[PDB]
Amino acid sequence: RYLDYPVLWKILWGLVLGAVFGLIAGHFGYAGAVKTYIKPFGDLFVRLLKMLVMPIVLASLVVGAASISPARLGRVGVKIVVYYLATSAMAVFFGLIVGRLFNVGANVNLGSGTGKAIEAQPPSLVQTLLNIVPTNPFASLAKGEVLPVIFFAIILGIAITYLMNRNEERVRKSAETLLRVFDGLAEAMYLIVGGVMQYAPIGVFALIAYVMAEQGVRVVGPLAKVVGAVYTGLFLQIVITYFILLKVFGIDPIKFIRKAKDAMITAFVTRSSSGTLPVTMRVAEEEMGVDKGIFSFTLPLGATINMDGTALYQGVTVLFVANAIGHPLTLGQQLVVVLTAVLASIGTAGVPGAGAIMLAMVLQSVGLDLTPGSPVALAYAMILGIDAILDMGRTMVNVTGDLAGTVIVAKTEKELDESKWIS
Amino acid sequence: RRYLDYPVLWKILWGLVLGAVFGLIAGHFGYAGAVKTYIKPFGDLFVRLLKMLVMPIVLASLVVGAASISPARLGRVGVKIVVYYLATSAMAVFFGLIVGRLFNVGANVNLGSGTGKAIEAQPPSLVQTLLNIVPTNPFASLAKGEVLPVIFFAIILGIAITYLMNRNEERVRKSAETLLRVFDGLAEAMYLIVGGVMQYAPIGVFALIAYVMAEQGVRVVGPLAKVVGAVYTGLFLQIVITYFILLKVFGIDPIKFIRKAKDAMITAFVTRSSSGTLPVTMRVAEEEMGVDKGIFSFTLPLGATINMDGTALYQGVTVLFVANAIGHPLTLGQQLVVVLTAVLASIGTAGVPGAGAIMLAMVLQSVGLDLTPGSPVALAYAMILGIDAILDMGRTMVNVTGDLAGTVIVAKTEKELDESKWISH
Amino acid sequence: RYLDYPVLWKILWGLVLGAVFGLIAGHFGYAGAVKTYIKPFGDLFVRLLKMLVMPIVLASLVVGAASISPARLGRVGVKIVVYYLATSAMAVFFGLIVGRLFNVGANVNLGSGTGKAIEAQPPSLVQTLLNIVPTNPFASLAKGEVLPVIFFAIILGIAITYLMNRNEERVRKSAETLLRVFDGLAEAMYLIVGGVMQYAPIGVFALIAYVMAEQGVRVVGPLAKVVGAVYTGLFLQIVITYFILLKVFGIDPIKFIRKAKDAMITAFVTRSSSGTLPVTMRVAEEEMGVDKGIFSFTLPLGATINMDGTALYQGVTVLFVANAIGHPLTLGQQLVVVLTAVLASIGTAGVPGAGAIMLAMVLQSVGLDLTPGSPVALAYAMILGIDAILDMGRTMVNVTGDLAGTVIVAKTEKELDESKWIS
Ligand SMILES: N[C@H](C(=O)O)[C@H](OCc1ccccc1[N+](=O)[O-])C(=O)O
Ligand SMILES: N[C@H](C(=O)O)[C@H](OCc1ccccc1[N+](=O)[O-])C(=O)O
Ligand SMILES: N[C@H](C(=O)O)[C@H](OCc1ccccc1[N+](=O)[O-])C(=O)O
Repeated sequence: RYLDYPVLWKILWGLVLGAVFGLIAGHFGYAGAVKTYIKPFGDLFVRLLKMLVMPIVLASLVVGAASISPARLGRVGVKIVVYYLATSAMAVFFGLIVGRLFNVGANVNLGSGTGKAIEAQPPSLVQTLLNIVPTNPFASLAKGEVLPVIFFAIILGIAITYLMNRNEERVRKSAETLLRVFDGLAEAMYLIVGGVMQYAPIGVFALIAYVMAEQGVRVVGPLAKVVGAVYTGLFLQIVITYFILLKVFGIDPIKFIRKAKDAMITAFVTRSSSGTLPVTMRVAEEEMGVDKGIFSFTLPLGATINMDGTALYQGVTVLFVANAIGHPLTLGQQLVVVLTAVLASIGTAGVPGAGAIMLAMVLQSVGLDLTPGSPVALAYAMILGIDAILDMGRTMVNVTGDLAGTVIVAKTEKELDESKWIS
Repeated sequence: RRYLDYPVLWKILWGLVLGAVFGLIAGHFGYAGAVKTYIKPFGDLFVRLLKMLVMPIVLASLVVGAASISPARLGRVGVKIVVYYLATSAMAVFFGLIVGRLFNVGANVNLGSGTGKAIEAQPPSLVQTLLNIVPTNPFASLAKGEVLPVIFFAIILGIAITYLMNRNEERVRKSAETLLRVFDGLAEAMYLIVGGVMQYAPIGVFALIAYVMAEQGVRVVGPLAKVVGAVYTGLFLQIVITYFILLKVFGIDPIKFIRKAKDAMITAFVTRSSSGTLPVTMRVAEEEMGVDKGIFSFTLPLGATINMDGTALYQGVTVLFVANAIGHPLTLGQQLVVVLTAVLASIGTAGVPGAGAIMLAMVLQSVGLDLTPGSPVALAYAMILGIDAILDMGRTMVNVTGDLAGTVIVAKTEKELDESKWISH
Repeated sequence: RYLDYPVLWKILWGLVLGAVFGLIAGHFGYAGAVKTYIKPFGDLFVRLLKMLVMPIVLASLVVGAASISPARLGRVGVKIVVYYLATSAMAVFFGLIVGRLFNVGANVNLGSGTGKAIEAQPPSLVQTLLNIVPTNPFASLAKGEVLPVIFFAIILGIAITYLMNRNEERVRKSAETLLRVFDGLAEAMYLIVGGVMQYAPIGVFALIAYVMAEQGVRVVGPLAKVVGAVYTGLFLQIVITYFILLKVFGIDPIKFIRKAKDAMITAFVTRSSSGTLPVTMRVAEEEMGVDKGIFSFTLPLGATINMDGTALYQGVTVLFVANAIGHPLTLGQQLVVVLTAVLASIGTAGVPGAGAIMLAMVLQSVGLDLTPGSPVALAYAMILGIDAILDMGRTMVNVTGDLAGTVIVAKTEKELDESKWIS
């Protein structure tokens, strides 16, 4: 008797009601009950999404790479990579701007020196690039490594397309049967995503309630100033960067938002970019009208290697730590911050738990060495106090940038269905 | 070579009885090492051949069955089979307590204990176990052999395929039908391989029962022998009283059910593995009981996972044994708490690895028998574990039998039972 | 632009140029640079090959077992097993012969007694044989265990063949759909192998360059005698054993060599038999002309349990250590060496980390006990100093013996396409 409501209003009601409920319940100390009784529902939602993340990626990408030309796929890849890099750089730049504007960490008033530390910690870039190529596709599937799955699925789709054009008949029949199996699997995955979207309001409610109950009291003082700065920066990235990029390519951005809102809310409430990937892919297919050969490749790669929100988060937090210990970053230092942030988003591709690694590398690039007990470690733990509050918004902005790049590359290659954008 | 020329049913029965007598004779004379070195490998090969098929057959059969059935009908089937499982488990602990008090298990152990109720062993939170039913990676759940997430994913996939095959578009319907045909072929090949392995099954049953009797045959004396007798009488009671009455009230002739299930029964008994017998149990369900895939392809793996009436009866006997051993006999209310906590542990230990010791520890803790090292209750528990395999054979047999009985009952209720298989002449 | 050249001439140029380049660069001490800048390309090539091993083996073997009779498959298995054992015995024989000819270890002049014994237990044959039978096919696929995959694929193919001959019609359609899926997967895998063969020159160059740069300086004194002995023994095994076996069965050996050249070079540069397995399978089908039901089963089993090169290597190294410590092996001890070497190649079938277990087993079989600090341990580390130079040839000869056995069994079963052998 609950499914009778519109799903969009249901997800919005879930979000707002969970926010207010978690805030009031954490302000009254019953947050444990929220962790005991309310959070399991959001946990169930996130588990249902993670269940679908891998098969949908495999099947959708093999089908899309099959139903497209290799030169087209390479052109799409170069376009989407240039887009991702430009958006990440603009995100770090906006983050530094809003950090210097809010003067984040100015009132922390901590004392620190130049006590250095050596680190050979950055993961080898060559080894990660090699690790893009799996040594066992079944293992990469079981271990949930998305980039090896992308590589294997693209190669398999290209092979299937080359196989269906043979003078022999057995070869064409077998290749077409395989492609039909993969297509049925992908369609079933999208249907199951649509089905799970009915439980999404309860999951959003529970997740936002737990997050607000736990870390709602901690957003005071300089941490509150940082929260305001990061949210202003994310809003700035969205509006300025994404809307300008969309209108330049002649697409209505407000409709883009009305379509992406589902993936936006899901990414925001789950704080997992790759975990929302099924919802983002469904939004690409059955609302925006993007061709499979575009998004089935750009969206997983975007969720993996394109994080504008985290880029802006690092850009603001480095200035916060700098002003906290009393060593504000110079202009050249901020330029180095932007450069090392993009280089860390690229060099930590698929490396597990890279957010702390990326932030440590960004701090190292300017000299802020994360030695235990040091004041910089104190400021970093201060930030990790509100890390989840920031993670919601940064994940939302990451998935939004991914979707914007996908639709832009589709509009360029004329693979975008305009019927869904004219009402 | 010319060994398949005999009926495979008589062959597995002969294997069982000859291996039982052979293991008893070889273990009573101390030659158990030779049996462990030369004879057991064949039973190991049999159990490995059976384990090989468990995952693909379950996945494919359940995807096909959930596809070829209605979602509301499947949910009704789930509710029916779950209430059946719980009622049978409760009756099983009740029978176990009855036969334990009748045999007076543990009376002559004569151990000393006080009221020193020490607390240990934080139980894993139930909510996380319930959530773990939903997989986070189907490929990973397949590789790890986790049965319940595979069940969930397969049900969802079958429902999706059925709803996909009824679309106004035509290409999508063809693709969905191709996928369903792939799963159907995989399942049929798996059942054919189960039938093939059933020809080697006599050697496996012989070797397994021989090894078990050789190892733990000398240890079934005194109070441990009384426990063996009590638990086997209780398992026989559960079979006869509970299962036959449940079948006859629902209008099924129980002797036919037993004569058909005997293959899976013998396999479960000799292998002591429920999920390892699951392929044989499903083939018996299809080609003997006449159950539709949409019923058993869902109820039989879930039953092998979360329905163990034999283990409930085993706990009902062993808790009374330990209580009488340490000299603190269980009251009637304590025995009711035993039954309730045993059913609740069969529910709360769904798919958690190594959950049998967890369940027994929980039932012992629920009455105060706390397993502190060196304590008398731990001593009595190790005394029981001395004959663990001897008891495991029968309890596994009864688990698989209860699973099959529930599946057949729920199938007959949903009209998915083929009555042609039940008419003589 | 660069693919416009014949790929065979390209891989040969890569091999020889990389050999000379690594030799020149290691004689000047800059070999570290080769490990930093050159080796990643060979690593990429080897990972691209590792990616394909599981899908190609699974699909090819299920298809071949389907498209063949079970009795024929068993006869082929018996033939190929007898071939493998005979070739391994001949390999240890040639190793002992060339070792006695080169007098390996004579000038080491080490001192040893009859002291303390070590016992690397041989894996019990029963447990390994049982582990051939998987308990979970998905797990064996993810873990890359080849023999359980072989067993499961053979059983599945036989089941599909028995299913296609049933009175029911839906069952035949489903079985044919499944077999078509597997066939398409196998054909796509072979197409991808052909594609990777275009990058193969760079990988071959990089691998041989790294191996020569690292272990090029190490070929001095008795180690040079060991290198010469093992290479002469492998050359003899090829010419004497394999050519005679091929000509006896009415096959032209020079044609076999000219066809196997691709898998030979790949195995040589990658030193991995199972990693070269896709190239060997493609060469077997589309050059040698063997039916799927033959090679799709014999070639993986050969890569797993047939290693003539390693057998000859052990035959040489045992004599080397014996002459090093000053206790030359008697004739009966050398016979025990060959017997235990064949029995260890059989008893370490699919057991992880073999060859070290096998060599320890042979040394225990003659009494040379590998206790740490002992002179035998010193000589063994002396040998392991140049392990890769020998490993190249050992892997090449292993895959060559596998291919020769496959072609011989095909000629016997008349499953060999003679058109591919007509000039
Ligand atoms: N989890 C957030 C997100 O949804 O992007 C965000 O990125 C984490 C991150 C970074 C690099 C590679 C992969 C991931 N990852 O997906 O955990 C963060 O924690 O700040
Ligand atoms: N071993 C018997 C069987 O399952 O066949 C039976 O159950 C043990 C049990 C319990 C829970 C999860 C898994 C298992 N398991 O498979 O060992 C028993 O010993 O009473
Ligand atoms: N690597 C060589 C080869 O390609 O055969 C050769 O065998 C190693 C070996 C042995 C047993 C199982 C697997 C492997 N393996 O593939 O590393 C060697 O190192 O001497």
